Amino acid sequence: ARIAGINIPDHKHAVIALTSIYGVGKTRSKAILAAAGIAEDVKISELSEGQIDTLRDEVAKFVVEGDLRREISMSIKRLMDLGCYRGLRHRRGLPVRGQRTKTNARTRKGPRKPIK
Amino acid sequence: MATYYSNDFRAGLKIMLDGEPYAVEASEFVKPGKGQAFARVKLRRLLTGTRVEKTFKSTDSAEGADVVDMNLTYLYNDGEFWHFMNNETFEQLSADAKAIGDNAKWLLDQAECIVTLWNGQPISVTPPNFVELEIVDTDPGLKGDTAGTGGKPATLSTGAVVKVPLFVQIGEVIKVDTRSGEYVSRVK
Amino acid sequence: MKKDIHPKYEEITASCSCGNVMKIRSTVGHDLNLDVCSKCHPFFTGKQRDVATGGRVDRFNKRFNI
Amino acid sequence: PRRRVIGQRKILPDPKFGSELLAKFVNILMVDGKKSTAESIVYSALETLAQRSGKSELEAFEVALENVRPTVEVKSRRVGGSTYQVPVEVRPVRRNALAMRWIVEAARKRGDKSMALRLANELSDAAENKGTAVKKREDVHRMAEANKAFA
RNA sequence: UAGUCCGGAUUGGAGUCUGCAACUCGACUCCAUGAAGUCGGAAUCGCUAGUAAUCGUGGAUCAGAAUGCCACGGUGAAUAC
RNA sequence: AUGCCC
RNA sequence: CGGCACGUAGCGCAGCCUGGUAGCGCACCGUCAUGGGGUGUCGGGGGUCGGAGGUUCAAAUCCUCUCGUGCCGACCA
Ligand SMILES: [Mg+2]
Ligand SMILES: [Mg+2]
Ligand SMILES: [Mg+2]
Ligand SMILES: [Mg+2]
Ligand SMILES: [Mg+2]
Ligand SMILES: [Mg+2]
Ligand SMILES: [Mg+2]
Ligand SMILES: [Mg+2]
Ligand SMILES: [Mg+2]
Repeated sequence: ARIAGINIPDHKHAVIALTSIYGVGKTRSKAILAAAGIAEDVKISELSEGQIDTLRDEVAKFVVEGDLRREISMSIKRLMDLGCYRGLRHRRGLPVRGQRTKTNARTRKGPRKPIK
Repeated sequence: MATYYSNDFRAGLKIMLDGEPYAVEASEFVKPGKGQAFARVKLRRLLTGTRVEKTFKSTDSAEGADVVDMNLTYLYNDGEFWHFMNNETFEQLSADAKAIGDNAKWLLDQAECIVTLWNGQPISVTPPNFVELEIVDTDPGLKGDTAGTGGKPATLSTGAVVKVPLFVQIGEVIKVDTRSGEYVSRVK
Repeated sequence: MKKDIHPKYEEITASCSCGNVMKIRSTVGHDLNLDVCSKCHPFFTGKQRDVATGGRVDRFNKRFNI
Repeated sequence: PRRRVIGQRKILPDPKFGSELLAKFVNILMVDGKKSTAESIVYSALETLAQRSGKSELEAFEVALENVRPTVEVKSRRVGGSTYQVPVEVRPVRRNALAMRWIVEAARKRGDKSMALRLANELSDAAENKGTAVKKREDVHRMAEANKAFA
């Protein structure tokens, strides 16, 4: 109920529980439970502490929140500092993968801002 | 127990003359040449709310009265008494039917209403600008052949009636302004 | 130290996954099942995987070359 | 509609009990043309209700209907400046149909876990004269007995 | 019964393919990320039966590039006083 | 019951 | 000259008494209704109080001095 620095819920199954980490989706958690030999239908309550330490070793074999956010922001900032096209798009808060902006950019532009 | 002179009171003050409370809405002091100066005051009879005008000679006027107005949160009307609780003195301040003049229809509950009480008895109630009420009796909004503005009368939870557009049905809380008595919104 | 006013402060043994037990006074009441302590925290052998610089030209001429 | 009155189509009865009105019911419950899932849901709810009620699911269903089934309802007319509420009788097929519709709508609104359980609760409460369904029936009778003066 | 094992937007990294050439500006895949959204105001649209609703499949155009368009079936209603 | 003008 | 009564959103007014929230109508913006305009319906945004200095924990409010305005009479010889 504590892994890689974050607290993991107890009432839910092990795969979903492990997904509660930043850097572990469903397939990643399936891989974790496989490598550790822990089933998927087991909830975090009713595990050996040792089992939990094994999970800790596996997730350590992966990359999670601290280093992950570090490298994400580092790449983003490398873009924004080069000033390449993706960089400028990040800077101005517009879609980067090439979507249209004549409408439907609400995720990158937040809510709409009326004229004043 | 303070007596006020005519050339003393400017707007706002509350007077007690003739055993009826008054309140100066406006007063212009005149000091003619070769005459005794005086003041044309516009009084507000704090009992019926009807204005009366007086010219008071520089000589004398009258004592002030216990006319105090402050927010009191409406509690409940049981029978004929409209209770309140000061937010800060928490007093079971009670008025009566005369004191509530046709503001009842605008009064619901938990409503902070500025009231004027004279010598520990409220003589008047001012309902808040807007009040959220719920319609309880309204025929449907059947558009039919209307080619124009129209509207719809609607009985409210306090007995009050007001015109509402067409779509509000029953169970809708409509914001109505106590001053005019008219619809403002549907309270979503 | 007043008498009644403070919570109970007793000796508690705390066991880590580094395999060491930390006997210490504390207020948790019960014992302690600890996961990561000072001597096992990746603070000495983590300052390179934690910084993760890398190099674009190296990655490139790895992916392909002349 | 306007030109020529027209006959109603035939519906085949349900498998389990073979009752036309029960087959109508599955239909009303049905959504997206998922007749199979609708049948499953109504059958499970009927089982639950039969167990809670003792007597067989048919008389259970029917007493629920006997409680929710209205007899008079109102239709607006807009005579002049004011709109009206004309109280008109309900023909038997109509009362059956909208009784079922009110029941299933109550169920859909209810806040239980699964639809079978919602429907079970609704049919039970209707049989015992409770719930939003019979509340709606009461409101409709009440609007009619308010606007009785019209005919 | 949770903003969730709902929702998939956005974004990072790594690739496949067509194509002289995917930066502006393709589609697609894997890992991670997990917004808004809890049924939508006034207002408004389609539908009378194999219809509405719902689910998939194909074609044209075309190297690549469809939630569009044109077709095909599967299940399959309510109601019309 | 309301319904003005191009 | 004083007394006096003001100065608050684009305009008209509240609030100030009794310091701790600046509101109310019109206007303004975006839909909707309409063949189109208007009426109408549904949504929204707007100033933070003429200016300066003090009382205070805190000033649109209480003080004081200014400035722009209104009304007042400035008489008996
Ligand atoms: Mg994924
Ligand atoms: Mg595109
Ligand atoms: Mg009842
Ligand atoms: Mg109901
Ligand atoms: Mg949300
Ligand atoms: Mg939900
Ligand atoms: Mg037809
Ligand atoms: Mg399709
Ligand atoms: Mg004209």
